Amino acid sequence: IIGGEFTTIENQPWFAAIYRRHRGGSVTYVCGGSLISPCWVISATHCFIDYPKKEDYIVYLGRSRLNSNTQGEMKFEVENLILHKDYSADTLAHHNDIALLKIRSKEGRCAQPSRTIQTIALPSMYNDPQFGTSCEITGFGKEQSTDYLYPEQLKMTVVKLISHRECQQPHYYGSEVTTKMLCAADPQWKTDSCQGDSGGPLVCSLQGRMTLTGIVSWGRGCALKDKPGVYTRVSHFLPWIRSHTKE
Amino acid sequence: CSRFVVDCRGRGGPCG
Ligand SMILES: *Cc1cc(C*)cc(C*)c1
Repeated sequence: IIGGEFTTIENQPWFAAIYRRHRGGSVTYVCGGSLISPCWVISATHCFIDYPKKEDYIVYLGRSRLNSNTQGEMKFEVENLILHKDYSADTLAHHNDIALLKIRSKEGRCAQPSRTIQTIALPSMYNDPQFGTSCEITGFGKEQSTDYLYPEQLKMTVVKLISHRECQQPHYYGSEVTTKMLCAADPQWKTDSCQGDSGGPLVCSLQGRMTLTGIVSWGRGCALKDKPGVYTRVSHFLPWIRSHTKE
Repeated sequence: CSRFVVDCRGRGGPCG
């Protein structure tokens, strides 16, 4: 996250920190995700496409730091890794950039709500906030696009939803963005998501409910003028989410 | 680059 503020997991308790085990036993951060039910985390396929094996991955909930344990965290294995079979990218755009991870602790349990862990509501079919709405993003992504290290404490910021018309202006992204995506950014272009924030939530009030409106997906650079974040538009993926999370 | 890279296909990343 460029700009914004250091926060703690209590303030974004649906946030999932996803890591990969390496040959050697070294563990590195992959991407963010969001807890949408006790057993289910949603993320972005591009995060996993290179190494699509569920056994590689660890999911933490209730965790506020990147490479240190925090009180209230819980650790999970990935029981099912579901990538979108129509995932595709051009030079910049990612289509169907959506993944599901079924989580299970070694003791065979799903998540339990606590002061540090809560699910986030999915929107109803095609139900999105009006453009101009202020939403939140969060993650362990770069604080500056030129940095080589990642912040060790979770960050969040506020960005505003941009109309399709405006985002489909040529000096924005043109026809790179579809009805299956949402653009969001800072009016003054000083705060944004960045590398490392992929798969994490775009969270908006809607129905007076904190709602997973988007998943961090793509953009050109980070915090560049007329170059918003592009998010997978959750309200348009309910059937995919339904046909892949049946109990 | 390496297999230890964070979010290699993310925005601003090598393959974003
Ligand atoms: C160096 C690198 C790393 C990944 C994960 C992907 C690409 C295309 C290049």
